[PDB]
Amino acid sequence: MLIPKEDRKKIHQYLFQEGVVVAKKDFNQPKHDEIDTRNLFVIKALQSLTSKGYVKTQFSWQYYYYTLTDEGVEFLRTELNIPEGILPLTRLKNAPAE
Amino acid sequence: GRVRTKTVKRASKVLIERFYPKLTLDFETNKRLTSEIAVIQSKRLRNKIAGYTTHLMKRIQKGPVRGI
Amino acid sequence: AILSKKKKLVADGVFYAELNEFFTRELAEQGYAGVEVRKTPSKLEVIVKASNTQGVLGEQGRRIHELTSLIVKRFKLSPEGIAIYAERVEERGLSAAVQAEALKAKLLSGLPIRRAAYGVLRFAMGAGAKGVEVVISGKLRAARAKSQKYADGFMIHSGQPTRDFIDIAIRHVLMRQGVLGIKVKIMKDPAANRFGPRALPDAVKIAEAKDEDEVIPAPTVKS
Amino acid sequence: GQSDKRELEGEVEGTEDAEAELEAEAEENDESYLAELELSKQE
Amino acid sequence: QQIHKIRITLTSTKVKQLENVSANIIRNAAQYNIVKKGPVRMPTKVLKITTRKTPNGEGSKTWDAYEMRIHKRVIDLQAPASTVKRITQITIEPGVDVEVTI
RNA sequence: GGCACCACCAGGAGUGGAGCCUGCGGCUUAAUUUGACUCAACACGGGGAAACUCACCAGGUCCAGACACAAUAAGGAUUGACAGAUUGAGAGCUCUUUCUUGAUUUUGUGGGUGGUGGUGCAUGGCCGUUCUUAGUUGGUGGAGUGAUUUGUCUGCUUAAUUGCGAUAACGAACGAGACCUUAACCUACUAAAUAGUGCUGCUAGCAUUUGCUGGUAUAGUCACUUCUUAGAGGGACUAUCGAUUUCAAGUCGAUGGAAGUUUGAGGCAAUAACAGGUCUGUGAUGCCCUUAGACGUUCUGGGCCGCACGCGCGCUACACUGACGGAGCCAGCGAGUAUAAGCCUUGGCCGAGAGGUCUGGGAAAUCUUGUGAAACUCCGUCGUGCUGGGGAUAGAGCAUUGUAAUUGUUGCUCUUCAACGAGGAAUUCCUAGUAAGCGCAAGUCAUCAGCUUGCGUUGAUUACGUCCCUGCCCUUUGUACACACCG
Ligand SMILES: [Mg+2]
Ligand SMILES: [Mg+2]
Ligand SMILES: [Mg+2]
Ligand SMILES: [Mg+2]
Ligand SMILES: [Mg+2]
Ligand SMILES: [Mg+2]
Ligand SMILES: [Mg+2]
Ligand SMILES: [Mg+2]
Ligand SMILES: [Mg+2]
Ligand SMILES: [Mg+2]
Ligand SMILES: [Mg+2]
Ligand SMILES: [Mg+2]
Ligand SMILES: [Mg+2]
Ligand SMILES: [Mg+2]
Ligand SMILES: [Mg+2]
Ligand SMILES: [Mg+2]
Ligand SMILES: [Mg+2]
Ligand SMILES: [Mg+2]
Ligand SMILES: [Mg+2]
Ligand SMILES: [Mg+2]
Ligand SMILES: [Mg+2]
Ligand SMILES: [Mg+2]
Ligand SMILES: [Mg+2]
Ligand SMILES: [Mg+2]
Ligand SMILES: [Mg+2]
Ligand SMILES: [Mg+2]
Ligand SMILES: [Mg+2]
Ligand SMILES: [Mg+2]
Ligand SMILES: [Mg+2]
Ligand SMILES: [Mg+2]
Ligand SMILES: [Mg+2]
Ligand SMILES: [Mg+2]
Ligand SMILES: [Mg+2]
Ligand SMILES: [Mg+2]
Ligand SMILES: [Mg+2]
Repeated sequence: MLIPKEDRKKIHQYLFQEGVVVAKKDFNQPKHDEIDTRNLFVIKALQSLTSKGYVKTQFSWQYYYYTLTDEGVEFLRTELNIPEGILPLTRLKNAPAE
Repeated sequence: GRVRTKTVKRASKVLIERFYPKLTLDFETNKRLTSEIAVIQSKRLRNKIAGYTTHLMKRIQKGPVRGI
Repeated sequence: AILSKKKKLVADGVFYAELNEFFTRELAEQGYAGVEVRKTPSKLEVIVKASNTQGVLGEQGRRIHELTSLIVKRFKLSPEGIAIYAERVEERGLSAAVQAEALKAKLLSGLPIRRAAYGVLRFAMGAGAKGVEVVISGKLRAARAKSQKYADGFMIHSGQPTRDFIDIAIRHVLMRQGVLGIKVKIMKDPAANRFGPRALPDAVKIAEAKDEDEVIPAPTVKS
Repeated sequence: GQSDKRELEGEVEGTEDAEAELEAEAEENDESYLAELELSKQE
Repeated sequence: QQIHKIRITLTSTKVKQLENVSANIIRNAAQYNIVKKGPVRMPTKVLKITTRKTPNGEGSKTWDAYEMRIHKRVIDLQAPASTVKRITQITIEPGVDVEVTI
């Protein structure tokens, strides 16, 4: 897929810091309402990430549920050239409740 | 037809062998008695059981009945 | 926005139906039984019942935290407006959903059907079920497909009580040669029911004879 | 299980699976730096 | 903004919890000397959907007839606004939704 | 032997005969996509297709071919592109044309991925059918070496293997019945300004007797729950009395009753089974096929409607128990929206109509709505005549929906005014608020309902019996069948 580097970037800082992404299955949608780029870009950009074992993908009721692997946090640790302060938000150890 | 079933026929004749002195020939009195004697899940079965018990009671006074 | 009463109660049901299937697909490996949506002021409490509440609440509750985020981003909910709790099912043997998912994880491991089928027959009865019947249909090495029923104990079939004391779960099992369909019908004991009727409609319980006392002619006991 | 065997060893092997699990399961119950800040500290 | 004529609208699919919440509010509006009007049983609405049984189009023409009963009750209270809202939290039920209109 | 209006008897309405609607075969076709062929294929795939739907046909785009490699590659791997040509097209599709972007990406290898592509005779699930008929099963005991058998039956009775009863059986389970939903009763409870009423304020018209019809009334800060709504209950259990009967299960009459056909109607529904139908419901599937000149997907246009014919579900009718023309004027089941992508729409004003316009109400017991529906009833015209029955076919014209109406979407106006004068052999549905008419609402739906799913208005004739036909069940029997006569 041909994604501009800048638009692919916004796709990467949404799949990090809130390391889960939800995308409705419509390829011609102008705006996925949470990543200011084409909706098709979001699907195909994360299809590569799940293709390279960085996100699990689940599909239910014409909707994509993307979740970031622990191995994928390390990939964005280096490729994004970001500080080594990790834990996007769903990994911040907010701890459950009993 | 109005053929009573086995769940009402056998359950009614157990009452007579167990509570004959308290029973009577009146359906209305019998209907109230069986609500405190048996645990019936539905109101319709309660009247059905008492209505056949009354028939058996009405038949016992004319002679001996089979199964009681 | 402004939604009619007819269209609002349906939306809550449709939301439940879509949310329930989402857990079945995602938490299939953890014996997902069901979900309860407890609406409350300033919060949307969601109670999920699974055999294993460690797979959902694993590695400092990372998965459940990363799983509630997938629902805020799909239903446009406020991040504080929803709270998810994972609760263990008390009687795992009485849940046909847990028993059907457990059977699939065994059938997919190559275990023989007879050993797998009898593993849920005895597990259901051990938990105290009144009856259980398991049907497995599909193809196994043979080109022709077949179905086998494994009953046990007492089972009711017709009328309303089947909607009250019986829960059912069907799942499709993905095999290398096709699809295996399993049906797990479990009838719970009506005496333990805590919300509906506590007995079958035709169960008549006659009390015992309180008679056989001795009557004395005619005294008066004063107080 | 189309044999007189492997269903014999399906029940005795199947039932010992449950007996091991009811007791195991009845024991299981009786004994019961952030990120967005790093994106704003560019002052 | 003190004592007002206040409407609470109760809608749900199941009547047992609806009458418990309805009776519980009436109970709390009795020991508290608050004049009340209700509950008013609105005519229940039967949402019916009739589909074909066959996923395909083969067999006898057999139909399912699904139903979704909606029961709606409105209760009128004469109390200050602070009192009525806290009553709602006393009688909160997952099945029944509540809307309050002045 | 037994049961059954998907069987018959007595009958009712019919269909088959006509025109037209629609489905099927056939023919035709550039394609007229396809499944289904007795019941259990043929107004069925919720399949009422202008585009989409769409799978077909004639053409035109895109990759939305992830990923590991290898090649190429900054001295630029590649993407977008004005203008002209080309094209159906203001598709940079392609061709002249040099601009722009920059390692996302181009080629080969593997690997994918997507298919309304094939296989429902490889499968899951679902559904239909045997069959909603009344059938099925185990414990102990008896018989047998055994597989098995009795129990599960001569008779009566029931809607019913449902009961009485006979009894090497006794006592039980599933199914049936129980159960659940709905309709009919409650002046007995609980309340209701989103329901109704009497009074009461204020107020109108007509005769004046103080009466009779109304409007108004969300402050009359009234009264009440019969009508309306719905929750807790009550109420029918064949109750009482006559007959028959093995005096048993029951059945038929009366009386009371709201209800005495399981009170009426449904929902659920056993043990197994079918090569029944669906991979054209599924991001349900195994395998096969295809995968860049696609069988993916998209755009444009056509087709699914195409017409010498056979068949099925239906709608109008053939008139006077009627057509028109005025007038009277009564239901129930339901549905309804927002920054949309536009819902139900009263009321006012235009218009012969269809329809248009301006406001307002309603996310609804509040408004549309008492949905003032149609049959129906009254009074007239017509007068047995292919007539004022019938309204195809067609010409000209007016509106609506939609990007788009041509192969007329639908509606309206004038005109043309066809077969049909009650239908052969055959054949369907049906027993009481039933059949038949008669409309209305919901589903499909931008538009289109001669279709279904329901609802109510008017409302019968004739049995309440049988095995004569037909189908199914049971018992006995024969068997060289057991993949079970498709043997
Ligand atoms: Mg039963
Ligand atoms: Mg039943
Ligand atoms: Mg006939
Ligand atoms: Mg006849
Ligand atoms: Mg006709
Ligand atoms: Mg088309
Ligand atoms: Mg097209
Ligand atoms: Mg075609
Ligand atoms: Mg295709
Ligand atoms: Mg099948
Ligand atoms: Mg035996
Ligand atoms: Mg024996
Ligand atoms: Mg039986
Ligand atoms: Mg039963
Ligand atoms: Mg008022
Ligand atoms: Mg007045
Ligand atoms: Mg009934
Ligand atoms: Mg088949
Ligand atoms: Mg076949
Ligand atoms: Mg398919
Ligand atoms: Mg498919
Ligand atoms: Mg579909
Ligand atoms: Mg193509
Ligand atoms: Mg067609
Ligand atoms: Mg044509
Ligand atoms: Mg039909
Ligand atoms: Mg007239
Ligand atoms: Mg109204
Ligand atoms: Mg005409
Ligand atoms: Mg004429
Ligand atoms: Mg016939
Ligand atoms: Mg059309
Ligand atoms: Mg319609
Ligand atoms: Mg149709
Ligand atoms: Mg033989």
